[PDB]
Amino acid sequence: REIVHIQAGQCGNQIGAKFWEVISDEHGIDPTGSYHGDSDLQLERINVYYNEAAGNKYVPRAILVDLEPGTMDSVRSGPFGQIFRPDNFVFGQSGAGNNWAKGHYTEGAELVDSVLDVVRKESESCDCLQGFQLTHSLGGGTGSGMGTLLISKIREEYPDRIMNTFSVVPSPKVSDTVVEPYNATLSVHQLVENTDETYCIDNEALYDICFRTLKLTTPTYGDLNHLVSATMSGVTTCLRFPGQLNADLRKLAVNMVPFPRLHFFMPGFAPLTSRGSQQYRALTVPELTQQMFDAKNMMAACDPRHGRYLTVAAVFRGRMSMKEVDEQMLNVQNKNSSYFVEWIPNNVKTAVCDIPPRGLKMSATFIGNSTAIQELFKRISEQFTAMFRRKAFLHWYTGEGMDEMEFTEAESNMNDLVSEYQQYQD
Amino acid sequence: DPAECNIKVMCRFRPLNESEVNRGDKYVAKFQGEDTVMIASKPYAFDRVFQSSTSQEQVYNDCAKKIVKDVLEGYNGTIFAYGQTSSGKNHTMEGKLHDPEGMGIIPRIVQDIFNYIYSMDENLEFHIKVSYFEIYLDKIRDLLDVSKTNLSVHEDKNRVPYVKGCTERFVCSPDEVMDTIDEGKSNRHVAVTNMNEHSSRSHSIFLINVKQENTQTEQKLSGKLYLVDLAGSENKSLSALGNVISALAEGSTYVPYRDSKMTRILQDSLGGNCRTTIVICCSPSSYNESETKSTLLFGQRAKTIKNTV
Amino acid sequence: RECISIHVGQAGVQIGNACWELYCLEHGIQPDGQMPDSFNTFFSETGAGKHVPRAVFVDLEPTVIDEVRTGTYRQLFHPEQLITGKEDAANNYARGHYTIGKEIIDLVLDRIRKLADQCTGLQGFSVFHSFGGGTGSGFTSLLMERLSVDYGKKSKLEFSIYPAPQVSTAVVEPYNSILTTHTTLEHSDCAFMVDNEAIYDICRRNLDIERPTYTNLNRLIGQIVSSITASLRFDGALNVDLTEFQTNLVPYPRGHFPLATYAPVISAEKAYHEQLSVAEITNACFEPANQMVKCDPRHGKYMACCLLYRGDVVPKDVNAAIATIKTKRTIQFVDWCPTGFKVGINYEPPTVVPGGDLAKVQRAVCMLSNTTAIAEAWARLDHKFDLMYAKRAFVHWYVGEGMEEGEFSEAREDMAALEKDYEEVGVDS
Ligand SMILES: Nc1nc2c(ncn2[C@@H]2O[C@H](COP(=O)(O)OP(=O)(O)OP(=O)(O)O)[C@@H](O)[C@H]2O)c(=O)[nH]1
Ligand SMILES: Nc1nc2c(ncn2[C@@H]2O[C@H](COP(=O)(O)OP(=O)(O)O)[C@@H](O)[C@H]2O)c(=O)[nH]1
Repeated sequence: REIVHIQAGQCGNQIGAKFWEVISDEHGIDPTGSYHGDSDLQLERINVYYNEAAGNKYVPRAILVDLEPGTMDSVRSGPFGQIFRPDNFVFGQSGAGNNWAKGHYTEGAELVDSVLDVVRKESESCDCLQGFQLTHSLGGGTGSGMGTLLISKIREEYPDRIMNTFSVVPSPKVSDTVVEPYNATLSVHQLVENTDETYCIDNEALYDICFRTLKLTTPTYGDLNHLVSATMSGVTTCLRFPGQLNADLRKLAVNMVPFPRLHFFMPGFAPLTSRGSQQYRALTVPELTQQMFDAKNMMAACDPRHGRYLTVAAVFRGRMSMKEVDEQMLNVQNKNSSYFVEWIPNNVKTAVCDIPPRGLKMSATFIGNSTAIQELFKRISEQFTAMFRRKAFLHWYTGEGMDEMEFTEAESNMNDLVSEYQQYQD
Repeated sequence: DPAECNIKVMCRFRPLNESEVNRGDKYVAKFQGEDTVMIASKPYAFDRVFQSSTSQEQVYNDCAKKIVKDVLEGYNGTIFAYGQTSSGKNHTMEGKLHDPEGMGIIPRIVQDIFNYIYSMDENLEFHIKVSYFEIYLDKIRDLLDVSKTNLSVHEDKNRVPYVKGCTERFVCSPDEVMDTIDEGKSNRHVAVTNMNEHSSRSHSIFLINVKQENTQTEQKLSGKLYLVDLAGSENKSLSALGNVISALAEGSTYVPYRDSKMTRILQDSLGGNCRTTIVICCSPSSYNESETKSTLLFGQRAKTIKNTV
Repeated sequence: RECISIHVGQAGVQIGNACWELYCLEHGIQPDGQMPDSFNTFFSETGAGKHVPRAVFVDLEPTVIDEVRTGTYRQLFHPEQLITGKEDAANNYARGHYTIGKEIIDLVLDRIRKLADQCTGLQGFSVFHSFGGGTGSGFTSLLMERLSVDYGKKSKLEFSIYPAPQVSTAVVEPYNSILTTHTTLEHSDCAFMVDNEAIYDICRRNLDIERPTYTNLNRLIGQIVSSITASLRFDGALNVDLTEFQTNLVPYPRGHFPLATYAPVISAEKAYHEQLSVAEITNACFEPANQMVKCDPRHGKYMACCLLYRGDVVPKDVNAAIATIKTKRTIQFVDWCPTGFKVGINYEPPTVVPGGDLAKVQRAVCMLSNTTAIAEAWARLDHKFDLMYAKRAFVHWYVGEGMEEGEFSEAREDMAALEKDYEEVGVDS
């Protein structure tokens, strides 16, 4: 099987560097080097993310889409930056304006064809394609607009292969941009109707989880990114490993989406202990479920405790008892019968790889489909209206060839999306 | 708003035929009362059950007649023909377009609208527009204009949905409408190897917009009537339709129109304050007991009599 | 004489690798195929010095069949007999049965027609699947389906691992198991059932270990199964053919599902303790805590049991140990059934893994049976289904895979008459 990553925008891009920083080491691939793999198993399934050309050069099969040179020229001028074949860099030296409209209708719409071109060169690579990984932020141009287009096109070209989306939904407390809800509401819209698996991460849900669950005092972006990339590795790549009970994107999809919206999840990693001290090793297993299922530790902003779950997928990856795994999951399902929805006898989807995260003994990625994420699109949707009402920075959109009915559309859509999700919380 | 889910369902069983009798064919359907049909000893009640001999006239009167009045009344409505291929959907919807006896629901509707208009002609100024398009593989193609392919649904300023770029033709008379239908039928054909397969697979949608303004009263009225000949049930739109009907039947505040392009276009005419008649057609014939069961079940999604447990 | 076997679904393959292991282990055939008729009803003498496998392996993800062609045993099967569809598994019936699973079937069949020819007057195909899976539920559904027509004139005993009563895995499981039951029902001869959870209990209560790897449950069924084919197709003082089963085991055409049970489950480390009496093991068979199935005889009246014994057993010991039972009454057998006790005696005692956790006695009782008990197990699994179907839950996943409101609703009605069937054939006189 296979997949083809997609680094839309700067963020989605910045993260690319971290997702690939990791993944590679979790596959023994040095900058341009080959497979130094401490083992021999980190190779029989690599294909999922690379391509064979030389014999020591397995190149990441991702796409780097962005209308701001400097960015990709920071990712390509640093560490692992020199492993991507230049063909991968689909830049847009234009003005990468922070407008969803500027990267979806006017500026991005041009650079698109020169992207799809490659997304096809990579898809028609070899063997059988599974789906595409998509990273980006719903709070900017090259991210929400142009990346949200990249998919609307992808999903017309292969409505068969899957589409996981890793979105950095606009954090609450403080917005790292101003129109944010504009660029956001507009991209979520496109998401709820193309990709079929979305993993929403919040820069501040991370800080928290990174400053209190990792006594880490100076959580640089690199970190946040790093933590995130840690989860997306547990998801995909991982399951493309052996296991007593293994799954793969689809299983994950076909066990997690009760209703076609596409629904968004909230990823959570397992061993998340501070370096030295904490290295408690309390990782027998009840310790991992202890972790994963708590409020804090959910990369999302919202707290599960604020709304039932529809599905859950503990994708563990480290030798354990299909008994102490299958078992724990249960008590968990009974101690919290309250929030776990009922019309699904077994919400949880236990998954079990074998080999764990390179240096760790036992981990377990968590992919939750809780109704709690209602209380986020609400947020976003609110911010919109409060500012849409006055058409705040709307001239930067319309003046870029947009529509007063376009914004209406998205909000509503994504706004209805909130509605539905409640239809199950009850 | 009005009743909420003003959905009526009529089951129409196709005539028995000499060929079928010659074959010796075998027996699904038993009848009880106006409303019920029994298959495999299980009763299914509906608003009405029409046996094999029922006339086009009977179907129109029971199914369509009131809806047409509502449209003239200024309300929207939808009529569907649902069933397996060769169930009798097209016969029911169109029948023989020109034959006074043979004609189906659509011709009868057109006739009734104009006749009503001719009668009024006082201070009411009418305007009738028609659209004819099909949905295949969840894609919309204009039957009036073959160039318009893969059309997209949009909502206007006031939430009304529309098919962007879909041809809208103003029709003066019944003849004009029939010609339009004939044109659409012709246009359908081209680039199609197998019409049978194509016809069963693509939902045909005929839209009649009747607008009128009384010069004196100045009250203006507009009504849309969507006539739909669905794809064979033996499909994304069908499933979408099932979900919408069930939701309406439940009395749910939120209906799943977004699930298909068809349901999205139909949103203003289906459910809410609109009348909807679904004519499920079935063969009495032996094999597809199973398909009829499905059709009956689908009709059941809307609200009927619920049995005791 | 022989009985091919088709291990379908990762699980049916893991269990397969296991049951397949126990085999050579008690037949002196190293993983290299070579040993230094009898058992020919499960192994073809490709010449020659080797043995090979008299079965096949069907999974839509390579992962699991791949591992077989890594670990010793790698040498055992023919590179050919292990079918794969690089494509996608999908924990959904539909896709596995219809859409995807279809593409492979032909090819699959081909082997069970190519392997079915090579032999000499066979008896049937021991099928190994995991009810609630994608490749296991769906696929087989049509595999067994295409068999019942191509060889209606044989035995179709499918050995299933039906849904843990509370500890299921897949979120949809029931969708996949109400569908593998209805499609296979009108095609199997006798369906053996081994409950994944109810086997754990045995690992907790009758062997002590909270560390049971799947690799264990497999060693277990891998045992109970060895008692079915292996040893039985093997000479003895009271041989029992495969046909024998279905005949002495199914009272009615519904591909009736008996339950597998084993007697001596005791952990190594106990290995020295004085062995158990012919009477004790016999009695252990009537305990609802030792039956590889969460169908505790909560009321289910047995209606036929096939007590397969192996090892040192005196026919009188049996034709007495059973007599004592026939008169315990609290073990109430069906009415319309005077005597429903097929005593199968083999010679060679069991053969425990060199160092797993199985005691290793010199006699065992793999008793299987049809019990009005499953009236439950099916019930509890059917109900599940409704709850979700009642909301369509993951329905869009099948529809979009060449299925319809028909197949579900019409397979529900199916089992409905399986809840009435297993009710009527009992509880009444
Ligand atoms: N006893 C036993 N049960 C197993 C084993 N592996 C899986 N199972 C059970 O069988 C079911 C799992 O089926 P899956 O592995 O998800 O699927 P599959 O049937 O192989 O086919 P697919 O869904 O397409 O992957 C669960 O109920 C498991 O508890 C095994 O090795 N032994
Ligand atoms: N986790 C994370 N968030 C980022 C990174 N870079 C920008 N962001 C977030 O992305 C949003 C800004 O969008 P941006 O990526 O600049 O848009 P674009 O570059 O025009 O497509 C803010 O909410 C930031 O917190 C990053 O490297 N990691």
